[PDB]
Amino acid sequence: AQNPNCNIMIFHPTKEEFNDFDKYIAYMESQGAHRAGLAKIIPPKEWKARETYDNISEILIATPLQQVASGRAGVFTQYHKKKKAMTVGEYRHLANSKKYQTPPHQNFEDLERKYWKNRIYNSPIYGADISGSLFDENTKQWNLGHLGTIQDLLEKECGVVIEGVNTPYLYFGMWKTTFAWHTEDMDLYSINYLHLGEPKTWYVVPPEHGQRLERLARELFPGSSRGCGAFLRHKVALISPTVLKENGIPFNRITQEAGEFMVTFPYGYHAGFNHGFNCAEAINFATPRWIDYGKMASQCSCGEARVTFSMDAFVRILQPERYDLWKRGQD
Ligand SMILES: O=C(O)CNC(=O)C(=O)O
Ligand SMILES: [Mg+2]
Ligand code: NI
Ligand SMILES: [Zn+2]
Repeated sequence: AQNPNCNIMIFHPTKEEFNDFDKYIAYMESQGAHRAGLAKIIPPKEWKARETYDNISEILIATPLQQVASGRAGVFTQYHKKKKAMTVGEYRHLANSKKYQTPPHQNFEDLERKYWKNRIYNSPIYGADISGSLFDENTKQWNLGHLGTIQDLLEKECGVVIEGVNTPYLYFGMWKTTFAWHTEDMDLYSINYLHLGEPKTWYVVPPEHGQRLERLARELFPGSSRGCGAFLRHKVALISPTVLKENGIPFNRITQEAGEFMVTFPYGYHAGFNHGFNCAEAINFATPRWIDYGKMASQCSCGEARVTFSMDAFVRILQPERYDLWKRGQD
């Protein structure tokens, strides 16, 4: 078995290997990359996502989210308070203000220490989940707005044509902005490209050990657990590496820098934080290997998780027994 310790693998494809996305994902899996739940892909030196980032300041962040924490430094939840709209240029200035800017630090490990020590005492503002793309239309390789759609994959694998679309999302981050422990909708893959700015630190649990994280989360968030049998679908809970280590949960960590891709694999729980002002683009995707994970994915039916239009068909076709209850949670 390849990669039996479930380490995060880093790939350096040549420009020739960068042509065929599906083929390269299957290659990475042949080497065991999925066992970690997360992989890094450094694009060939010849590649670029677009020519410059000089003209992005007029993009609108219609609903910036202030991420307010509750709990203790290593075990907390966050809720998202909606703020007034602002442009990317306005948000970048905000991120660089004395109130929100990255503190002085020695290296990524020092910054990671400071994040876990101090996150809960501040409420950073995240421009998340903005439909759109920063890939130039002329970028032909690994252009996250030109991937094969998950609806087309389900149709190719299973023969059923379904409604729905699959488009990317932009994320504008600042110091301490935080993504809570989660897997993707329907335990899909994700791919994330850091277009510009400061790094993003990731934590990930191997898919084979995901249920260990879930059991710890039920212990640590006992009211939330009683409220919903899949409360990590709410995307609000954080657990630090120190707490994970104290409770014997297998995980790994890695820092993504600008110009790098990350791939999350089906049922790979992940969480993380931004080091300073940045912009990322991400989208879900599927492969044939995903279908079995889609069929087994947990679902929130309590009403909290509320997701896209396109997840309807996935539930309806892959999980017909669950469909009725899940749809009630959507409506
Ligand atoms: O970058 C972020 O805030 C969150 N991204 C992801 O969870 C992802 O790409 O799957
Ligand atoms: Mg602009
Ligand atoms: Ni994710
Ligand atoms: Zn729920």
